[PDB]
Amino acid sequence: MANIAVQRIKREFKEVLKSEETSKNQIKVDLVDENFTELRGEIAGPPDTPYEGGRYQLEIKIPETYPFNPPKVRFITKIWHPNISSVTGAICLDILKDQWAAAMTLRTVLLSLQALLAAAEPDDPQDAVVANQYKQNPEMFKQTARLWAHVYAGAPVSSPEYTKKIENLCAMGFDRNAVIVALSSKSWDVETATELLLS
Amino acid sequence: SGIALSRLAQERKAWRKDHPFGFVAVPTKNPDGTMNLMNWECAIPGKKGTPWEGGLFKLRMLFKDDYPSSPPKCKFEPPLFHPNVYPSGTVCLSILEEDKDWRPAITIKQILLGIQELLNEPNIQDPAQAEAYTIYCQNRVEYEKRVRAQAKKFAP
Repeated sequence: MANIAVQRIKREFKEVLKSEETSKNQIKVDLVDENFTELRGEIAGPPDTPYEGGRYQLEIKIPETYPFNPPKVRFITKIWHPNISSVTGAICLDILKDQWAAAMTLRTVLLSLQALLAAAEPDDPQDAVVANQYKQNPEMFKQTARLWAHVYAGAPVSSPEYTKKIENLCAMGFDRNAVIVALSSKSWDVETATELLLS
Repeated sequence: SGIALSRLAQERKAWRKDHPFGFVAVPTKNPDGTMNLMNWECAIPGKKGTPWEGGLFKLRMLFKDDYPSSPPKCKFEPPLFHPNVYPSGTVCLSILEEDKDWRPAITIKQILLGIQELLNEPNIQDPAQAEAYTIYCQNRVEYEKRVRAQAKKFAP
């Protein structure tokens, strides 16, 4: 792309490759093209969180107006978090928005995303259903997120309860992802999720 | 069978809460009770603005024990005049073919709608009934008043 921004990316790409955080497998970043319009990111779910042991694939796009506008980051790996869309992976993080500063590296971006995973902002939500599940029922939110971490992001297995209900509905013939979404959305009540799956 | 009955019990429960107004789908009785969930008395009203407007065409809807692994057999009672409907009454359709476009998620609701949308818009490359095909391929208006008259045979 633009000469200047291209040497930034290559510097930042190198910063990350050499970082402590990468040697400890918390974050990683890879290029795609010659052109540096696009990067592939990965983050480890932070310890003591529902996302622990998870691994999350990130789509990083660099617009024409970078560094002055932020990079466009989306979650490829589905996640249950009030500040990420459970459907598209669209993100609502302060630093990619109106707290963004041009001096912010890709390393800083990736670490902030890990931080957002350990500290939700349900009073500024990307997913209505999830944020409301967070505030009204924290314990259910922790279990629901943990299940997604297990099914989509490879985290050690979740709650017997939730999976019984899933493999009960999948035995009925429905699509897993559809089932998982339904239960997660209709707050693990079988009767209502079931009427949704028909709809 | 255990698997199939479970899903169908729930399929009816959802249909009883909501269906597209005007449709019928209801499990038959077994002698003494009982009730038979693997055989359904169902009905479809042809969407308005069509020649199929003003009519209610009945079909039986039989389920195998494989269901939802296999689709239901759908038979119009009695046999219907339609290029895509067999002379024994069986609806021939991709989403209703086991190893083609059937999927275990597909609801009864979506079947009946899928059949309803097959009514006015037929699938030429896929013929089930000689006589109805023979017509649709040369003189459309002869097919039209045929549909008009067939709908007229069935009281709303």
